[PDB]
Amino acid sequence: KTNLSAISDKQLATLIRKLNTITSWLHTQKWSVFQLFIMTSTSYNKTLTPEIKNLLDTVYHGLQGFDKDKADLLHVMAPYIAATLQLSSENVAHSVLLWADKLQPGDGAMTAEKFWDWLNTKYTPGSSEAVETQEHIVQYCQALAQLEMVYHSTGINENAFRLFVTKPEMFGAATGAAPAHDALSLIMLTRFADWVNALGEKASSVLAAFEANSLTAEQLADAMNLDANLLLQASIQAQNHQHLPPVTPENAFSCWTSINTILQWVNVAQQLNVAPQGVSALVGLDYIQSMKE
Amino acid sequence: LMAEQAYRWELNDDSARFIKPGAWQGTYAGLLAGETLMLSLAQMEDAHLKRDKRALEVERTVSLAEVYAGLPKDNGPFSLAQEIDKLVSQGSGSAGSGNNNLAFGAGTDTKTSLQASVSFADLKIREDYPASLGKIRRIKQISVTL
Amino acid sequence: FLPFEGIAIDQGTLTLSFPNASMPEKGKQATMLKTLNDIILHIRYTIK
Amino acid sequence: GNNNLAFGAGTDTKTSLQASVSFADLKIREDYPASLGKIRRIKQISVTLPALLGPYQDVQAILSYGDKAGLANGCEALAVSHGMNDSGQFQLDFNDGKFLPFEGIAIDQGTLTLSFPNASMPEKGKQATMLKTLNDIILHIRYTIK
Repeated sequence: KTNLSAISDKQLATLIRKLNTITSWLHTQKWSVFQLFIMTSTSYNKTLTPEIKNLLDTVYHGLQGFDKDKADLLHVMAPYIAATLQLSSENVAHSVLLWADKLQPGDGAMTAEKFWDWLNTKYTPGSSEAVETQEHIVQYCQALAQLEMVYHSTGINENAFRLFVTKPEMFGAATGAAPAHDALSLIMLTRFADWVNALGEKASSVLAAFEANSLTAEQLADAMNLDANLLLQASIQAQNHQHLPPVTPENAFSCWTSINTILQWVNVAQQLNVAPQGVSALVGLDYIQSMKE
Repeated sequence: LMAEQAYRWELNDDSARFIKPGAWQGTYAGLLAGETLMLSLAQMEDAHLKRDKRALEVERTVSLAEVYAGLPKDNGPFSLAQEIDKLVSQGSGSAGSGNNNLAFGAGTDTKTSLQASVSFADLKIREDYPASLGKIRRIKQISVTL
Repeated sequence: FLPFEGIAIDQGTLTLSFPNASMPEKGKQATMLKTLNDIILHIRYTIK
Repeated sequence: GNNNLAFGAGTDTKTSLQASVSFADLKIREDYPASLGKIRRIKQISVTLPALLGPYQDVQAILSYGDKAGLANGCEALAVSHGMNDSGQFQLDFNDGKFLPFEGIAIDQGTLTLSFPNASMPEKGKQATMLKTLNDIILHIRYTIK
């Protein structure tokens, strides 16, 4: 959205850094730019497809006779969405549907209740007819398929994807907002999946302790086969220094962003082959500034 | 659907339909069609036994001579003794009124036949028991003596 | 289902017919139907 | 008590006359030694009404339990048709899977009420003239010991 013609020098440098980082990430991920654009796209093609038509037919047949008070609409609709959209697990479809309801896809903001009502009232399976809302239905189905493309491309585990959909704040997304499929969020989701894979067999306990407010420096150090004092002091150094967002003892291992910052401190320390106090001494050498002595 | 008719007869729930269309899908060669139909039958049986109860089986003698003697004056009450013996003499005549009339048949092969018609509403059978016992009353078997 | 099963008591019409009644046509029933005095129906109905 | 004879209370039963019998007052349990069986349960109830019913004329009455909760749906009352060793059903079969009316009911506690609709002669009830001829009532209690 920002124009290059009217931009600040620091803003241009930030844009250069963002482009370089994303290009490097795409090269590491064996991903084309078009794939990233598809995963991060918001505009959806409003054209009925045989796959979308089959999805509509299956959902309409399965959900016929559904009672609102007897059970949740989303839970009942999840298995048919999983069957139609080529998913391995049903709860993955349930999480995708929750995420879609938070996103409200399309030009006509679409949700499970609205989709079910449109299917119940204005949809006649097995016939090709023109409906005013049909384009919004197609957009919602395309968004659901895209959020599948997200889940499968990211490689995150099913329950951490459920946690990300239900509580973006745990993943450090802006509080009170639906999770973003922005490339900026896509890269952090990929990094989270890579960290979970690195944890190996310990990942099962680490994720459970992370979903509770239970995870600590010592448990995570045992998981990563690192020194507990190393992680504790890296967390201390991160707390002492001004990060954005700020890191505090009550979020340092509760939120994924604070954990990522602590792990970045650890990575930089081990790159330099020094303790995190070494990086703390290094970052004090801001000698080309007027903000501080 | 043939079982649907039986359930909608044994229980008065003409509105209740359990077999739903789309159990056969040509996209997937119609696979699982019989397992959807089987689930529909399992739901139909569950609801059928859920709703069934032992009904008060009752019997009532109906006297045609007494009923035809009893219908309102403007309908012309008559005991069958003095009209059976005269309608047999001549079949063109008629007796009674409304659905309680006694007259010969109308259809081309029934002009000789003599039929006595009785209205169920005029039989006043429903009030013979309190309405609290049962909202609906249905005929299970009809036996005649001559 | 037995004949006349599920029929509502409140509404309906029951007609009993005797073929070959008319004595002008020398119907087989004619002489015997004169002996007919009264008719009985045993209505088996259920309450539910 | 529960052995009272009085007309019905519910809005559609003010004409009906019901005779109530307490199972505890029937003192049936002690008729056999307790060593034979700790529990006694009702398997079938049959009623006889030696009323002076006319030719092609019949009684109509319904005997019902007092609990209406512990027992299968609709097994709590049966209606008598002709009242000579007569249960509510048209053919009774002990081999049928259906629980007969009043099955599993404990003898020791409980109340049995037999009701006669349209009793009151001030309302010219259909039973009024015939119920005057009623002398005594019989119940054939089929109960089992186990």
